[PDB]
Amino acid sequence: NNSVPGAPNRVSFAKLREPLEVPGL
Amino acid sequence: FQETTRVLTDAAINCRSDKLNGLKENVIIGKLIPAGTGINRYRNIAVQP
Amino acid sequence: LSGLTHKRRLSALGPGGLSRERAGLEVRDVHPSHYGRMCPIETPEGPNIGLIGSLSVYARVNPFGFIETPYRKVVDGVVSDEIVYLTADEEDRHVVAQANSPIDADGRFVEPRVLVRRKAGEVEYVPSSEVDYMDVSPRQMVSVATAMIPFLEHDDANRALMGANMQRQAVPLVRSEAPLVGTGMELRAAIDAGDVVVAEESGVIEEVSADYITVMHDNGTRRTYRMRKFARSNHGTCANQCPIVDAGDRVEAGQVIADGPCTDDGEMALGKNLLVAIMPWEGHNYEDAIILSNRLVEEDVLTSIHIEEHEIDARDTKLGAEEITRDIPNISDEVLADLDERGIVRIGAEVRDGDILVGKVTPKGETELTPEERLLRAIFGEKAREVRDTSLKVPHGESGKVIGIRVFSREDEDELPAGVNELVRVYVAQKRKISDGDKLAGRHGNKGVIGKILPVEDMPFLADGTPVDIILNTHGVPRRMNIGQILETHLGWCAHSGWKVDAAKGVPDWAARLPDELLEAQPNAIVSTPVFDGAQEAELQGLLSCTLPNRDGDVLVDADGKAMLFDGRSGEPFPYPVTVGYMYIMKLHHLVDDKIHARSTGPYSMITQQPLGGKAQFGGQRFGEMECWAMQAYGAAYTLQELLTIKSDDTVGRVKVYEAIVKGENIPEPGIPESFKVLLKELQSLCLNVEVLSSDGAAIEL
Amino acid sequence: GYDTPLGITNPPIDELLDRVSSKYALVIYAAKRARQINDYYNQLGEGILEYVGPLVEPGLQEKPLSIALREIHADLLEHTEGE
Amino acid sequence: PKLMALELFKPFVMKRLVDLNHAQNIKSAKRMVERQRPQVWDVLEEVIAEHPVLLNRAPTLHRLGIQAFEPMLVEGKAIQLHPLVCEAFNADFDGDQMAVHLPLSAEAQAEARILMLSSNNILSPASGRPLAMPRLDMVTGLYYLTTEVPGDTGEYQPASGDHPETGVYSSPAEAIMAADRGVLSVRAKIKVRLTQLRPPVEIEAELFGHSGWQPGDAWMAETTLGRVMFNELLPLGYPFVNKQMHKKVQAAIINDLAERYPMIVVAQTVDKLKDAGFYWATRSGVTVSMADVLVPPRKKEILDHYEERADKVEKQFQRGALNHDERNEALVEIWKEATDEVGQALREHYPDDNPIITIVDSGATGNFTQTRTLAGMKGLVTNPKGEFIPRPVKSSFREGLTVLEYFINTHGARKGLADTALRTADSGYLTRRLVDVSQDVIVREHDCQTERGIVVELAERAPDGTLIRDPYIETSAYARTLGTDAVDEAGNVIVERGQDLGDPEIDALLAAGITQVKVRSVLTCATSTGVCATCYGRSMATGKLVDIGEAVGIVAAQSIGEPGTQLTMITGGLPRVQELFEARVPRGKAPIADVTGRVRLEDGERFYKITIVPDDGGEEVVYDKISKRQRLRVFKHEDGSERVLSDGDHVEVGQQLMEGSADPHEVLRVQGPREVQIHLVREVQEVYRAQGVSIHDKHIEVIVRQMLRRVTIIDSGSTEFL
Amino acid sequence: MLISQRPTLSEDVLTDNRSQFVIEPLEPGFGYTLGNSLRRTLLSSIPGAAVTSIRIDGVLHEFTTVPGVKEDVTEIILNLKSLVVSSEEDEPVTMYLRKQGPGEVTAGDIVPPAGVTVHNPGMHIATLNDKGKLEVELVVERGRGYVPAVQNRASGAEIGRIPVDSIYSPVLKVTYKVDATRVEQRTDFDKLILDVETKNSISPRDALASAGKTLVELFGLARELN
Amino acid sequence: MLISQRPTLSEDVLTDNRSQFVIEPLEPGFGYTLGNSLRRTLLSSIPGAAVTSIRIDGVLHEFTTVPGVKEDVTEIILNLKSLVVSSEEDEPVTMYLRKQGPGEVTAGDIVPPAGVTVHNPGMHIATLNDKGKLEVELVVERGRGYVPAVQNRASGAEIGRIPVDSIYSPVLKVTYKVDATRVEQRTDFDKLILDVETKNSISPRDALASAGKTLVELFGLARELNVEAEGI
Ligand SMILES: [Mg+2]
Ligand SMILES: [Zn+2]
Repeated sequence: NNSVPGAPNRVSFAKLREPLEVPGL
Repeated sequence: FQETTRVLTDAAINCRSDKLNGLKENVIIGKLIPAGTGINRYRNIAVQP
Repeated sequence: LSGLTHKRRLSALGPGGLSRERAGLEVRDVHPSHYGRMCPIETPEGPNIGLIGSLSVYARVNPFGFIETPYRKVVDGVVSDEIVYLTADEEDRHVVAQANSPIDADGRFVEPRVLVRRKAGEVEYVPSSEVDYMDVSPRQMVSVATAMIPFLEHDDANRALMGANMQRQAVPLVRSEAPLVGTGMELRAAIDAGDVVVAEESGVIEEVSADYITVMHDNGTRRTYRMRKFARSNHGTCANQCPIVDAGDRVEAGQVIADGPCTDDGEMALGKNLLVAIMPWEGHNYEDAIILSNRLVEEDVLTSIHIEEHEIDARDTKLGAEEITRDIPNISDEVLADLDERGIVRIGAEVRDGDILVGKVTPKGETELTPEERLLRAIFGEKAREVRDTSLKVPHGESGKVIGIRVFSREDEDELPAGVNELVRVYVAQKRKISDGDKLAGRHGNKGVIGKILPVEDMPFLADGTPVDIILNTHGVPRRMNIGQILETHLGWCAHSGWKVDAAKGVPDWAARLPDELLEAQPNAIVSTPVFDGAQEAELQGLLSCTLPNRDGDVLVDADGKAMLFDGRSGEPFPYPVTVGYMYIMKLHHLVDDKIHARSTGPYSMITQQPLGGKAQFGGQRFGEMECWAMQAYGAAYTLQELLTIKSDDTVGRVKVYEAIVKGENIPEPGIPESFKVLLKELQSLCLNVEVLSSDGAAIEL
Repeated sequence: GYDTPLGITNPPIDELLDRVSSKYALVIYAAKRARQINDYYNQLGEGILEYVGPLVEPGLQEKPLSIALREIHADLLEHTEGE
Repeated sequence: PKLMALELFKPFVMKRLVDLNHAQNIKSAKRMVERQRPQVWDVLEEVIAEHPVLLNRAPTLHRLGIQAFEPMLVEGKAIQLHPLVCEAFNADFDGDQMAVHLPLSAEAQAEARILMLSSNNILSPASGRPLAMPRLDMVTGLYYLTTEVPGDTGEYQPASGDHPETGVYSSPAEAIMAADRGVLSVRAKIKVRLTQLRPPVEIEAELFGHSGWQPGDAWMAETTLGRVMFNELLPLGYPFVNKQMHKKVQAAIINDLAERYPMIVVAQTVDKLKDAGFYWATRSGVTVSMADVLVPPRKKEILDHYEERADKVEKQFQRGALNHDERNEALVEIWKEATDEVGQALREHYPDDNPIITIVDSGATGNFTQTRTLAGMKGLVTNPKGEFIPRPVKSSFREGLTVLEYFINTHGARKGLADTALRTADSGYLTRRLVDVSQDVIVREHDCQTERGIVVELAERAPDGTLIRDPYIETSAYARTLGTDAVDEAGNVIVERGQDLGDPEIDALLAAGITQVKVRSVLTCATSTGVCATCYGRSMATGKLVDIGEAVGIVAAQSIGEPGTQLTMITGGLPRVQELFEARVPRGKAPIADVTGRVRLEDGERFYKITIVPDDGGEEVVYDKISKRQRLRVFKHEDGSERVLSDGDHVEVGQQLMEGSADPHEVLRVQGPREVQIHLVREVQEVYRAQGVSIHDKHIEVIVRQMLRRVTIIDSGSTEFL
Repeated sequence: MLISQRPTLSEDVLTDNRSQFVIEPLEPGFGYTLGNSLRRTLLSSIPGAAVTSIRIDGVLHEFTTVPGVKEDVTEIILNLKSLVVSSEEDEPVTMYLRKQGPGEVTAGDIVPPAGVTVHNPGMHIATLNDKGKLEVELVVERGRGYVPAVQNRASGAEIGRIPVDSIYSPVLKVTYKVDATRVEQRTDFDKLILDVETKNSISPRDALASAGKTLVELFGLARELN
Repeated sequence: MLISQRPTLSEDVLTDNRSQFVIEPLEPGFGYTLGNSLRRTLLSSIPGAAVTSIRIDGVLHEFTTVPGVKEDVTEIILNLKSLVVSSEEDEPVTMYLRKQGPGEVTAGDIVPPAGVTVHNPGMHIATLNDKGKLEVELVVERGRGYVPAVQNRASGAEIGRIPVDSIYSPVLKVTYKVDATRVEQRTDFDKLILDVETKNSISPRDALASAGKTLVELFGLARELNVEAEGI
């Protein structure tokens, strides 16, 4: 679910889906 | 220690004089402190072969 | 990361706000209303603790200035996709659940009793219908810096605070490497920090060079990105931007094009992966010290580039106008060889400590020369050369090449401060390799200083001959209570070695919840454990027993994560297995080269006549009252007398003692400190008749 | 009964204190003799031999204080304590 | 570092450089040093042969904060510090810095080489307990080395029919050879024949008939090769020690050596022990991993049971019977009990080989509460207001705290980090004031020939047991001169008058059965200015009688102020010490029996009203005490704290009745200087011993002497004084 | 019961760069020490050749870029740090690299002088656009150990020179395992299996022979005492 | 190549049996490389002779004590295990020690066959009371290193055979240390300090020479694989 096009693929131990993406920091 | 101006006024009024026999005063003035090696018992030692 | 954190700071002090002294200690504590708005962990370690914080990841500020956080409302027990932002009051009138709460795929709460956070900070169970709002992510209460500490849920609050603060001191290394284990915040932090150039529009790259890159947009318009290289940052480090794309490659809009400092393919990378062995070793890693392999020094794993900056200006004076010239009064030609015709060092010339950096001559008035000076001037034929020497020189403890010179001239119509005609600044670049005294630190707030750098042949080595890159003592791990360090070590080894979870008979029980794509990993893979939701203990225990063998066909670590090492000196195996794994180590900016100071004799203050000076002659170290008490307790009366009279304040005593040392004679008797004569004059000025008297009472002169 | 001390811990401190009433007296006992030895060396070039140089033969460039301590430990000096 | 040494020793180096003719004049030598020509390093190494330098680690908190070391040139840019002196400097190698000075004149060099040398400061001034001893990683190595494990490889076995006994070695060399081959564990039961190690007193008196062991006399020993290797480090003639080296045992050994041997031997043996401990810590197999941190097996059942009980309490509250306060109290009690139960189960579960248990039990560092937190239950946690939260965290740092538990836990960490700075500042202020008061206390005389002396109980004799050593004899009467001869029941004198008390003399006094002994103390000295050396008594750091001219007031102030940092929390923390030394009115202000006699008390629910009828005669003194507090135990023959203040009883004068702290002024007024001095010393010592630190009484007797040194005058009469 | 047979060494070849040496019979408990002595001398005292300094046209220092290449001077220096070369000459020798036009420049584009060779012609050094070229002159010297780049800092050479850290070490990895034969009989010994991998500069046999000569020469001093 | 500063070895003498050997200076890291191998070689490679097993006709087994002797049978085993023997015969030669009447029996009282010798005739073995006797048969065999007796447990079949841990070594204790040395600005060269204590059979100097001989012979295997340029 990498928002940016060309992110490196690093699988995650994510058992929950985040309904909201992090806003502009 | 505290209340420098008040103590200065009191000392000036009383015209009090303090002996320089304490460690703090000797440190301030640059004299050897009256403890350890600074006491005249040990300071005035004559050594010859 | 340091800049991004600085921009998102919440300082409670300053003009219009409280002061350190006047502010009470009650405002420095955490409040149940900080959940989601202000990170309870990230905070300065010094006296400014509790007065400085940071926005949480998901916080948004209201027009009125009150901070808000997202909550997805649950209408009648079914969680809703749509979110709503609630300030503190609205939150304190409602029942807010926790993100971790088990939720059915249809939004139904499986547990009749859901943990709930309600008004006044109360936390207690409630029926699944009274609940009104639910969080969005478990990472909602942590800042950006604290959101990239893997296994933060296993570290204590103080250790986590220390690690988060130390993550912002890392120095960008020459070659950056992304962590094997790291949360999902790395990429977003790197992208939003703004130090990576990101393609504005989708296109195809025409030609890419080390300096620039041109991408032809689909609409026929070309755009060129200029990448600043070896540009000094605000704190002396270097900021490089290396393109990570190749010619003829289509780039999508918003894709990273080049990597700035601390970045490996568009994701934050503050350090390198090192093979860690956790055990005490000959006492060289005793009490937080660290042992390193010489392979790190020889391979430039932890090499860094620092750029100093010096500047001198020629200002007009009443006696004349200062000028920069290659000619200098009475200096040998060899010392002036490196300078060019304009009087400034040539680019690329190694400059050492105390060397001349730019030659300027200042006007001189009238000063009769001393007997021998004038006599020698007459004999040698060298005129007085009234103009003095004020050339800029490399301060004490500086070196490195001269990468660039920038000169501004009033003649060329450049804006300079009034009274200044010529201003030149020279940049000196130094390449630092890690050495004894430098600080390293993991992400879990476990600092350390390099106790020793052993040769590669002395380090303990695995059964296959691979030496360990660093050794950490085991006595500091359980006392400090940051077991997340060991968990990270285990997961890093599992990621580096790669694993293959057996599935011929079916997914094991411990692997039921693992993502379907996480049952296999190629060697040296990349994995992430989001904060407060990541790899559980059972997951690590299962993975440690499924790691792939080496190229030799043997498995090094056991099911417990320990391996049988060999002693690099004795050559015999250690009696018991030792924990090994790859850990992420950063290089803090507390380098030893900056800390070392030394003074024997230099400039002295004017009003107080005490030792003082710049970095050319480091100032003296303060000898406070507590040190004076320590000296008094020993009974050492002469040492204190010297420290307070003969090397601090005695104007004539200092000269006399320096004469005595440089000659054969003895050190004379100390005199009276200037700090006492000054006190007496200041006290007399107040019309207080102060006079020292002997036993007779006669006044004595001072 | 001990391995030979090396460095500024030789001669052993206990054997020195066996000859002086207290360490506060020993420090002066050694410092004054060190000053006397230093003055003798300074006046070695030319001057009246009023100050007698080191008693125990010194080593290769041994500090005057070390020589003073060694000759104190060898029972070659006498001191009288003030007040 | 050679750079710092060159920049700091420059004048000496330049003088020697011109002396050797490398440079023609001082100007050329200075230029040469500035350019750092290769000729300079030989001279620099030659000029610092025996020139001590002072190392200081701010904030210097006690006397041992400044030491004197012999410098040695080393590469790099970091000052190499000895592992053992970090305890004195309180320095952790995690980025800390310390300044280095340099004494120039001969007198300063002698002072830094005789007084301040680090080899002469093995014992702490405050308590006379070794401060430069194997501390953290050395302790683990020595504990592993000297441990005995049963059923190991090559252990001694008895004769079995045709097979002779195995495990008997003819010398330690043969045992080392067998261990190297691999047929003998270092820590196994062996029967070696020792020849260069003195046997223990028990064996020595038997095998040799107490004739005296000398090197070359062989005696059979039953021990482990590790213990034999350990004793080789101790000085020859020290009796064989055949016990596991827990930290306390090591401290006892070091203290005995310092008491019976010259300090040079102590430094040598301490260094050898450090080397051996570091060598054997690498091979102890202490590490950390998920396998080594074991979760308790039946934690879930205990947690479910106590959660059910807490739910019952919550339902009882929801009935409306109880309010908020009772509910919180009940929940906190239940969860404290649950935490203790889980801790006990965890302690039972772990074996003795785990690195965690080995580190904690060895005394190296840490306590079991941290182990319970990291593997058991972190338990209920503090609130910003300071009160426990009824909700405990049931997850350990191994399982992983949840979001709410972590957020609730952060409060205590923030509170502690905030309070550290305030505590250190308050400790500094207290030390400054203590130093200011006791500036003039210096030993001026050798003996005042005084007769007054405080009577200090040595060991109260139990009604059933013959004797019970007082728990704090180590701090009350351990380094005090004997004011009067301790005569036994008969005319024999156990200890002559004026002989300093010590371990053997105290043991002899206990054996003779004498319990009360009068000791000369600084608090009853007769010297006009300062305090004679006899009254002050044996020094702590030196270990011998304090020498004239020694400033004891500064040492006392530093000793009292040093443990202020770790003196964690009627507040009984540092504020208790500050108010006690400041002689302010205590917050509790418990009443005291003004006059001895029978007590006739009446219980007032709003305000307690206490009345006592004197036995000799007079009126009843009335106390109006608030009823919100709790009564303290009434002084009775049983002296059982559980006892309540019963009416109609008889109470000795000056004995407090209610819980709290008696006002020092009132006790002084009613009982006299002796009792107020005892009260102040005992109260401050109690607040210090509650945390765990120990400082000798004399360091407090000095401050109290300076404190109670005035005489208020009520009527001048024929005196000019107002 | 003296052992009649003295130790013998036999070489096995697992790969071109990797070999296994079997040494036995050895006295019990002695395999580890001998194997570790060989390992310690192999990783630190094998003479070799490495690049000492470089000189790129148009470049004055390493903190810059040359137009047309995709990476700065530091990146190309790091890439060259991996180059492996074997120089038979005992003096510094200079090699040339002249690549122009679009394409990639590899270690095979170098043209070493007589007595020098490059054993990894497939190494990647840099990438070139059609705009810019690259001409590099690099000096190869024979030594041992690890010499920091400062060696050429004080040489007083021109501004073009860029000192480079030198790593003269052909050995890559060394390992050993001991196969003890503990038996109730007095006939107990141990067998050593010493694996050694190299960088292709020298064969494992030559590295082992050099280490053995070093150790023999070092122990001649102990033998001399008699 | 070439060695900057040549290492040299200086013998020190602490006792007739003891010594302290300092090799200095050494290239950094060679301290351990030299010292550990040299120590193991000295302790395990130097050939010697020692008693392997003993016989006692007067006792049927080892649980009890031999009649007429104050010392326990295990004490006699311990005393006899420490006897220093020099043997020049490969095969295990037997020896007999016979005594009668009150007195003390010393190692010098054992008649040795051809070849073998006893280097400490003044050693004490046991004591005898009135009308006491003891005849013991102790075999002496050459070897090297230390060999336990449990491995020697299985040896044919006899009545009162008592295997004893034999020390086939003339050197019985070796220790080493390394200290920094300053031959130049490097200030990192090693200084091996080898401490060796031996029996009366071989002097420390001869023991070190034999260890060096064996170690050079062993490394000749590697050196003769090929001839290559190397430091001297
Ligand atoms: Mg620290
Ligand atoms: Zn007195």
